[PDB]
Amino acid sequence: ANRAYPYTRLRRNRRDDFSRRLVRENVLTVDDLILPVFVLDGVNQRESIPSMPGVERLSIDQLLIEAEEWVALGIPALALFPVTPVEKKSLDAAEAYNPEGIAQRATRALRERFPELGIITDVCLCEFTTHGQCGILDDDGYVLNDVSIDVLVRQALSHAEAGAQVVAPSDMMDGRIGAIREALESAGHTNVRVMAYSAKYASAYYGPFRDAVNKATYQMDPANSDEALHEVAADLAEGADMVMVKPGMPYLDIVRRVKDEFRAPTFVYQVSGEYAMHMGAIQNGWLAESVILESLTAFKRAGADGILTYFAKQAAEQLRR
Amino acid sequence: ANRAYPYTRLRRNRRDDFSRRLVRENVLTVDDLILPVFVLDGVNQRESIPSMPGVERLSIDQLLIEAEEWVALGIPALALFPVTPVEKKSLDAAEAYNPEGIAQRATRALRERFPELGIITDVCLCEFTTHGQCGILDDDGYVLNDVSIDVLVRQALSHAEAGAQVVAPSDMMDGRIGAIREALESAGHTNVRVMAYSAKYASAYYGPFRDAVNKATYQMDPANSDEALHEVAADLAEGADMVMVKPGMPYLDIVRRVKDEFRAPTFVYQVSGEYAMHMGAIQNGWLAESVILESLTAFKRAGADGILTYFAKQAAEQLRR
Amino acid sequence: ANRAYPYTRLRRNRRDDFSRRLVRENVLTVDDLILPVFVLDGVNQRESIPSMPGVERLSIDQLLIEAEEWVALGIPALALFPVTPVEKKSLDAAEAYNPEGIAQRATRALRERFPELGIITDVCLCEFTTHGQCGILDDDGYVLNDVSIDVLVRQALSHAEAGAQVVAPSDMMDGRIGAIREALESAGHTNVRVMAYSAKYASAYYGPFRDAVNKATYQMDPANSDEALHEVAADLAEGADMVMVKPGMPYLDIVRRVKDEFRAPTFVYQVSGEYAMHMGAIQNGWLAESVILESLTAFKRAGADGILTYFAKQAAEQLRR
Amino acid sequence: ANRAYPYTRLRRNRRDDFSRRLVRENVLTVDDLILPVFVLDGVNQRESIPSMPGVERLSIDQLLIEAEEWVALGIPALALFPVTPVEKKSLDAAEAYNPEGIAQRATRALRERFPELGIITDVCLCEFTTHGQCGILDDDGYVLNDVSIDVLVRQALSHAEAGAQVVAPSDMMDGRIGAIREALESAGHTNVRVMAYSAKYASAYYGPFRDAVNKATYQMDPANSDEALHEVAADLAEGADMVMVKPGMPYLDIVRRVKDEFRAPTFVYQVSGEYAMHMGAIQNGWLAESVILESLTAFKRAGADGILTYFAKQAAEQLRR
Amino acid sequence: ANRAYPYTRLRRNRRDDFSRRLVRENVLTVDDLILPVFVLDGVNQRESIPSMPGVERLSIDQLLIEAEEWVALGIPALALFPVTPVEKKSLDAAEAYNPEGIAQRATRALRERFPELGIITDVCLCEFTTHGQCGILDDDGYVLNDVSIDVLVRQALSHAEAGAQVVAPSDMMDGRIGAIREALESAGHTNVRVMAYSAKYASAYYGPFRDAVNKATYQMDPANSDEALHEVAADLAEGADMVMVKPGMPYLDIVRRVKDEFRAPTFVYQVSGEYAMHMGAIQNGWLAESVILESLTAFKRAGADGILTYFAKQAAEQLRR
Amino acid sequence: ANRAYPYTRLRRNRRDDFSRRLVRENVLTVDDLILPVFVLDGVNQRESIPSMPGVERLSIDQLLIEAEEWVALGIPALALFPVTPVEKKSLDAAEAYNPEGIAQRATRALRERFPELGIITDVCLCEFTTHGQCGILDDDGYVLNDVSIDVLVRQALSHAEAGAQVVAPSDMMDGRIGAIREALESAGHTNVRVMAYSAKYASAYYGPFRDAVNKATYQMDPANSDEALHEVAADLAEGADMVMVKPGMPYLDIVRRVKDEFRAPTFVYQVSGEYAMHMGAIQNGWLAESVILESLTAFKRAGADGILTYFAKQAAEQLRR
Ligand SMILES: [K+]
Ligand SMILES: [K+]
Ligand SMILES: [K+]
Ligand SMILES: [K+]
Ligand SMILES: [K+]
Ligand SMILES: [K+]
Ligand SMILES: [Mg+2]
Ligand SMILES: [Mg+2]
Ligand SMILES: [Mg+2]
Ligand SMILES: [Mg+2]
Ligand SMILES: [Mg+2]
Ligand SMILES: [Mg+2]
Ligand SMILES: [Zn+2]
Ligand SMILES: [Zn+2]
Ligand SMILES: [Zn+2]
Ligand SMILES: [Zn+2]
Ligand SMILES: [Zn+2]
Ligand SMILES: [Zn+2]
Repeated sequence: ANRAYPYTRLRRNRRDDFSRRLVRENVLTVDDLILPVFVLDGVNQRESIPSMPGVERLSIDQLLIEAEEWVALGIPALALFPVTPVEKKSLDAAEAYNPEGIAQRATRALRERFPELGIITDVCLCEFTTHGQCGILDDDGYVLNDVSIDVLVRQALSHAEAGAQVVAPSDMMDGRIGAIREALESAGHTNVRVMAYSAKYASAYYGPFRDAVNKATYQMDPANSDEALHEVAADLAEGADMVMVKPGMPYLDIVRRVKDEFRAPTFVYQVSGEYAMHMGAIQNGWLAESVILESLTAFKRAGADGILTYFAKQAAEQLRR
Repeated sequence: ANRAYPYTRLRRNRRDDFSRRLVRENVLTVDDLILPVFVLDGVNQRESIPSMPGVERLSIDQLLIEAEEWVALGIPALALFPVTPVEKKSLDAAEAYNPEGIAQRATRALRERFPELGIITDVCLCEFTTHGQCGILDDDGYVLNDVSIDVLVRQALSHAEAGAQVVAPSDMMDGRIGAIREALESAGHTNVRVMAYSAKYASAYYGPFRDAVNKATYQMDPANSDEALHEVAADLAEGADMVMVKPGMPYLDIVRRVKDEFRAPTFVYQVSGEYAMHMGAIQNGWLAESVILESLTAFKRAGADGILTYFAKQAAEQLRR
Repeated sequence: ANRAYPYTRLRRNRRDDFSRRLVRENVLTVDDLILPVFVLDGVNQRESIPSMPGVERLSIDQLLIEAEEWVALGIPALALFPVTPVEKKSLDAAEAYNPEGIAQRATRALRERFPELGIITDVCLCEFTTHGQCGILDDDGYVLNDVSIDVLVRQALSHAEAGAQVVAPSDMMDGRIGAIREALESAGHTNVRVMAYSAKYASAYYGPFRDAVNKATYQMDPANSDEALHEVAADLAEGADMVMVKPGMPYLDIVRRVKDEFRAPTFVYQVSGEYAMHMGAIQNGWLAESVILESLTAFKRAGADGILTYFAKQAAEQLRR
Repeated sequence: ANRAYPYTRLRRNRRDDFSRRLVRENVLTVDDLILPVFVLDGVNQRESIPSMPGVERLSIDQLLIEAEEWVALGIPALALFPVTPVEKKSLDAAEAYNPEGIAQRATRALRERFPELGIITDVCLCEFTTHGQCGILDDDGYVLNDVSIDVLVRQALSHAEAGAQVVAPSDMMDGRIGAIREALESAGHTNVRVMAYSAKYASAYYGPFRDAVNKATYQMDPANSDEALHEVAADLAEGADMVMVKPGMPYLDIVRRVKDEFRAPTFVYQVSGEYAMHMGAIQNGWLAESVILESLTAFKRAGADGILTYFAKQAAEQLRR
Repeated sequence: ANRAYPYTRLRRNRRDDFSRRLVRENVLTVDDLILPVFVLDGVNQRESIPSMPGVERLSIDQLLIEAEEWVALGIPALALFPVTPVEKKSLDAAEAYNPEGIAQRATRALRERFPELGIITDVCLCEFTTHGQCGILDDDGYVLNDVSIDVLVRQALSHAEAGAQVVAPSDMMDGRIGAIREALESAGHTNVRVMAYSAKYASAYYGPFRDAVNKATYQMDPANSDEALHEVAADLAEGADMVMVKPGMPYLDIVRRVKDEFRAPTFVYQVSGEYAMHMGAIQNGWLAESVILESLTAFKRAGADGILTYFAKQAAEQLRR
Repeated sequence: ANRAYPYTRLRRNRRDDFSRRLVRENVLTVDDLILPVFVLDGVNQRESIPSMPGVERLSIDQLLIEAEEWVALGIPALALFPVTPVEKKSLDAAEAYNPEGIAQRATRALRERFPELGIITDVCLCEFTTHGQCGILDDDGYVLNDVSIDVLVRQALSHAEAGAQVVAPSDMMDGRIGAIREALESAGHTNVRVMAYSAKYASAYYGPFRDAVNKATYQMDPANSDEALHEVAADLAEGADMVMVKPGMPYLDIVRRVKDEFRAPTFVYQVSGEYAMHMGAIQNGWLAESVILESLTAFKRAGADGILTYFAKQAAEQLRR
């Protein structure tokens, strides 16, 4: 309000650590972190991912072991991403709802072993189709909206039955949130949260995910911002408990507008390519390790309530010290 | 959007600790706490304050002893309140700017031993006038505005000279922020912060401070909210680095409006009477100790960047667990 | 608008009582007060509450006597809180809807004796369950949402049948307002108001209520503010005539945001622990009695239309003089 | 939110007096009333005003008699309007600043007898010029702006010297607020309030004031609303402590906009013609007496902090019941 | 934007008629006027109304004659108010929907004679009940909401059948707009407009209407402003084509807020008592005739699209000249 | 609110002329029109402008003849554009401030014959420089800002001296409004209005003006909208009484934003090319004459207070019917 130099010098609050601490507008805590993890079939399996240095795909027995540390660090939740054996992929994506699928078995195992740990399952067909699209194809190769929802609903129900506290539809079909919510309510899964991937973009930043585990007709055009508000509005009306933006850093303006417009629990995914970029630069000595906390603090400043990040264990370790 | 039961059940996020953690909107940290402390003239002395159970007036040697632990707990700053010997009070309030006054001695001692600890001095005449009004009286007993500013300016300079990083005018004279800022700038105290008590009310909640250590013509009417915004706007234009509301909990609506309107560093004082009423109830077994963190979290939720609170040590200890 | 010292001196309107009166932004009146009262079974019963000095639990005959003064003072309404005999508590909470329960008998007695006095009954199961939770438990000890609503509906209907003009659901089940409204409308209770406890927090300030008469899965996290707006929006859509924030003082920022966002009749509960805090401090001589009116004026300034307060009789007496 | 019949029936809160009381948004109190009064030159004289039934011009002795009752009723302030003897009018308006003029004598007399009663003097030349324009005329009959300010400044100082707490420039010269403020500050009248007639319209509702006691080049076009906001902004920047709209009821939309835009102390004048049309209709039996309180409540609802009204005594009497 | 004297002198645009005309923000035209008219049974009947000087009650033959002038003046619409013979009043208000009632006969006669003239009929039971309440009473003397709607629906249909282009429900029952709209749509009266009396206050300004032709449980409390927005929102959702505030001048702040919030066609009624007030003062010589156009211009400035005014013929005459 | 078909049918208000009239949001009146006119040096001369069919350059005697009818039609003001004889142009533009230049002679002649008619002179050098740029060129052919202001100031004073009520700087030099205002104030031309061409674009729509009578370094880029708000803010702060956008129809969005942002008197120029394209199409039989009123109504709807238009006579004639 009519602030002018030299009466106002914004450097004064910057002069000392104590005053920078008092005026600091945002903080990252371990309550903000969600750890995504790639889950293998089998026993005693651990696979390094070349394009995501430091991240490993884990069979369920190994996941249970590593989760001991994650829980001890106070990380609130995991987001599970199964790595489907290629032979179990099909046109109808039926493995998506197999009670003995990787995601379902992993969920039951973690829910028994660590009852307070949040498990967020991935509701999508892309790791179950032979073609790798997020839904079922018609005879022109188009991803059918409503037919795909029918399969996503079965999948979500199977995750709820396995004990997941949160299902996270990452498919970008229109209307899927309401369809899934209706099915959960009808089946008695009253308190299963739905974390909608509301504004999920058709992005180049997904590169490394493929190595861990057309799209422009469902995923959003990177150019568009207003459209993300309409996407989130629909998902909230349809019953989502949380809404998500993906990717993350390249979309912090979207996080900001979404938080400002709806004042709802807003989440963001720091995707594989964001992780890879940062880690490559750190390893090369081009960026200091402090960039990890800075990247995560950005999400908080931009309005996120929680962050899906492959840095979650390291960040949690740094935060505790 | 159009969120409606049962598609929207706001209890889902409440169902488990992990989700409550993920969606929690505010957190209290040690970086938010400012510890006020009453300082005595002598050596190896403490006094218990009857109307503030658990709070002690401390001689400077005892202040340095207790500050070692405050610093270890990570408390960023102290607010010093001298307890002036009655023999040093006067109509002209000259003790306010004595280079060997309690505040100035305490400041030099703390700046030397704990160089990173913030020291916020109190710029006001009420502890230095025989009558205890915050400024100089005319012959009808009205508190003169501009004559009082002249004394306040000298006092503020004396604090800067003693090494205080922040001076906090608590007097509610009109225009004093700008006068003090000009004086600091002209004397080369470029980086001395001014924490304005901007919206300071004429309140019954100050009961116990008089024990620890006319008003309606300068302090604000408890009925008034819009007026607080005009007070803060003036102080920001006059060069304040931070602005404060006092009292605190009884005025959380004012905190909220002030933060929302100006988005400037906004502080709040949980005053003596607020401390006493909480502590009295805790000691009677009427409220759990958890009320302390609840009361301080309220300030964060209401938009405060920092909190002057007699519970700062107790809070810092609890937060360290 | 470009107001600057010394052209603008905000002390001028403060200089005299007459001008402070002319610019005073808010006023407390007896039209703003609701008196909560604890009601005992039996005849000629009066019980002091150690943790709420000055408040008595009253059998219905004694309540009728005391209500003579309350009505003569112009207090518009009472909020009734029965003290259920321990032997009448059960798993199914059936006493909640007993036409011969304390609340129902008290309502009929007051409606006959004082036809213009508002009676606000408490719709909740916590004073009727053996376990003291606000709803019915499942086999995991979780408070079931929709099953509890069924009982709350019967309770609300029983209160309407007893002649209550207002029912006030304090249970924090999702969707209960709409369920209760639907039931009242279907039964012909067209003009029975519903005063929703919309943003009711899981708070330490409830201590003394227990002596007068888990929760984090239904009552709100003190940290959360945006969430309160979503709570109130739902209750207004579901048909509430009034909406309430509880507790009070520690949540004045919430009152302010709720009034600003919805422009609906907004109420606030100055809870047992707030009363106890203030009264303890007054009795100890730490705060002047004037703090009572200041506390209540705060609620008006923050945007409340009415206040549930155990100070209502004393405040009404002070206001009349 | 999405409030819809029959879930929402806005008549429920209307059903009973107690609920209408609880939700009532505004109230009129005595603290809102300013009583205008026409003051004569002589001794033991009153005159009935034909076009304002029930209002009397009062000599100063009679003014002191009536003020005893105004003070007893708790009316905070009077607005004095002298009735200048024709022989004292002139082209230079010099009687405006005569230390023994009616206004100045009346002010001294009231300040001495009733020290707590606010006195608001009228700063304008229209009762002092032979032609009755509010400023000094040039040779073409245009009302000169800055030449008129010089006289207005002298008049305002004379009022301050006589002890008025508030001076109220009613002239609608550009820039006069700042000129008067500067003069007051430079003369040491630090605390004299300036109540600007900010949005004063060229209105037919002034009919009866001329009986009681060119204009379109200074007073505002009744058609214009946005222009009123610019007028008020200038007066606030120039140092006004209060701002006023005149006339009143015919301009309630302007009151509302002005309060909403500036959130400053906002006053309204229910002018002679508004009084006369109400009083005439009441006397003819065409409107009930209750219309008086209704008209004044309108001002409060529209956002006025205070009301200059010829009904102030009658209102205060009714409010005291 | 930083406008300051003397760079900005707001008197410059006021200096000459031409510039005042160029900047004039609002204009009144005959397209804004609706003429209310009281209609008698019988032939060759004309009755002066003592409390509304210049207004006559007219039998239908006389109405047709006078309407010649009104149409020639360009007045767009009449609002018809029948004066029901006392013997035709009843408990069931059945005369309200008599195809041979005054309003119905008058409507058919005017629709035939002047096909382009708008006819707005009055949907309410108060001129048809023996008791004069706007709806049907229950055995406690309360105006039943939904039972009254059933009769209002029959009335509205009868007006549509008679050829009215607009029906204007003035009853203040909850939900009546949607009920009437549903009935009109079901019956094929697709283009019959509904002009809701949305915010109709329980006012003293209605005095003279009674002579031309309890309420607090349906009509609004004069104190309330926010409530008017909720009233209008419901009426727009329920299908109103126009919304109305009544009374007029004493509620211009309400007109302003309603226009600003909803941007819908907004109408205002300058009621009998407003007409009487002004006319009495004009006749007495207390106000100039120019007050008529000023009063009407106020409504435009406040945001009204049209005005129901007993001044419509005189205003139209003045506008044309 | 939630307006939905078929409860809401927006065609109902469209059904009849009377209702379209009642809800019509904007109207054009004669008071909105400013007539631009090209003025020749000689006597008893007119010239037809090839690129503006129907518009004539007029010698001053012929201007006085045509103005009699313009005044009779009620047109409030003319904007004069001299057509400078080539022999009077120069690098220093000195003819701009000649007391016997065309503009000055025309102004004196019109002020004398038609004292109530507004005269708006054109403050710019483009009709006075040999090269036709709006300011003075440096040796590289850049239009110098502040050197050009000095000439513009002299020109503006010459217009004031000739009696113009309004001067309208059309030059788009930075800072010229304030410079001209200061000069007018210092010379005693207190009431001379300054109509700033604030947002004047570098447009192809000026084609025909050059026939009638580099630019991208001063006139605005057609692509830019936010920049127009900054231009207007500066001009208002510098003391403009009115602000203008030019061209007009191609910039109606700018009109709307400017009115909405500043709520100041906002004017628009329908330039030569807009006139020519409309008139050409009307003459070819491609558009009806009704397009003229439609184009001018657009300006009103977009928020203009007044319109400079070559159709002003034709419009005024049509509006008089
Ligand atoms: K902090
Ligand atoms: K979190
Ligand atoms: K007041
Ligand atoms: K109230
Ligand atoms: K105009
Ligand atoms: K109209
Ligand atoms: Mg979507
Ligand atoms: Mg201040
Ligand atoms: Mg709820
Ligand atoms: Mg002004
Ligand atoms: Mg309604
Ligand atoms: Mg410019
Ligand atoms: Zn997918
Ligand atoms: Zn002090
Ligand atoms: Zn409960
Ligand atoms: Zn005057
Ligand atoms: Zn009626
Ligand atoms: Zn030019």
